[PDB]
Amino acid sequence: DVAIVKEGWLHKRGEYIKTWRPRYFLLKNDGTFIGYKERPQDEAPLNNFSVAQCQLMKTERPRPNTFIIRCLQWTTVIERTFHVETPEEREEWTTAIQTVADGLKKRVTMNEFEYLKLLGKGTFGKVILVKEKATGRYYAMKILKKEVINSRHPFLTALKYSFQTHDRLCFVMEYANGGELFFHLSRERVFSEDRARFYGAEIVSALDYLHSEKNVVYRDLKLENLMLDKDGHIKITDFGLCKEGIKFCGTPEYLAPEVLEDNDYGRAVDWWGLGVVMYEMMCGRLPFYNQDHEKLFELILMEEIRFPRTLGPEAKSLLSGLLKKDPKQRLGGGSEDAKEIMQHRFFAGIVWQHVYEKKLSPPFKPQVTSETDTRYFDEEFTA
Ligand SMILES: CCC(=O)Nc1ccc2[nH]c(=O)n(C3CCN(Cc4ccc(-c5ncc(C(=O)NC)cc5-c5ccccc5)cc4)CC3)c2c1
Repeated sequence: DVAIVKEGWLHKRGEYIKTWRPRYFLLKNDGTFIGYKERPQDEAPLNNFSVAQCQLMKTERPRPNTFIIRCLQWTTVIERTFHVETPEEREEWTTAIQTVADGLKKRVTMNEFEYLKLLGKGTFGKVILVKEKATGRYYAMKILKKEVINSRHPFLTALKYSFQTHDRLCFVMEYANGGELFFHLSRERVFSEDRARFYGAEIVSALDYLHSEKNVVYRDLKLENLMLDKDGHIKITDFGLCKEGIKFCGTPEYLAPEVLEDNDYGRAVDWWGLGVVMYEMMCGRLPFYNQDHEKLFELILMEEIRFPRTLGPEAKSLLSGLLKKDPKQRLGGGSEDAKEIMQHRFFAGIVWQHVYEKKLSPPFKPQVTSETDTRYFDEEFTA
């Protein structure tokens, strides 16, 4: 039943380097809209690429004959921006896309929270750190412009409340109080292989759930998006917002090659991210770094990952598999997805059900007495 509805060449604005690039796109009747560097030869679809419930806008800026697909995916507004040669072409694409979307169709208030800190500002909203007044618990509140618009896992930040104001949509997410992983790593310089295995196993369990139950690629796996809860278990965060980049969106050192290249991508992107995070945990340094962005892009796309003489053979095997440039050769990039990593000898002896059930005790216990303990927000202790 799944068929191609429309296909052809488009100019897509790049997601991280914001330049125009020719990509061959397939629109299919299951909602997927996916672009390739070349016309493909041709498996559960990924929501990332779905046009279901998206809004189509035609614009003449920055460039004439542009059209934008804007979607709310979980709690983040994403935009994909396209150009074609003629307005007649644009009309053909937008009506095809809109027809596909259509065919898919078939009290807490702000007064309850104390504002603490601005965490982030984006094009369509902001994210603030808040404390619920009645419990003293900490939350990240995503506050999105209404016009432009929770299955629990132990290691994902839970969406706790959602509500709207007259012109905003608010998403209230649990905020781990066990400290940022970048803070713990920099304090300790480097983690043992055992400690990295513990955190890596929890991330794998969370990514397996996202890929296989929710059919979504996280795409943002980086050390900055990892926190510890009060007991020392991992929380992958959902605090992001789309930004217009700085004159390039954000920072490149964590991005998978195929994402950097605005190529087709899939679940393998998250295994690259797992490799970047685990490489830094066990080596104490990012895998690729250079002040020059041109040099950094070429490092990520072309330079062979090097390892310290410190690293064991199991860890080198894991990291070199996770950091393969070609996602088709990358560990976890085959149809078994996460099971390829769960079965790797680096994780030998890990009982994966005990990972999910938190039966393995964290190697490091953050210095807090409860979920309301402010230690990792106290300026004095954060240095
Ligand atoms: C430089 C500044 C900028 O604008 N960057 C940019 C540009 C284009 C983008 N396109 C694009 O998808 N993302 C983002 C990439 C990272 N995802 C990040 C992302 C991806 C998926 C989820 C997510 N999904 C569904 C569920 C669920 O339970 N379903 C029932 C749960 C989660 C979840 C994941 C972890 C923790 C908690 C919740 C959450 C966050 C969000 C989208 C883009 C980012």
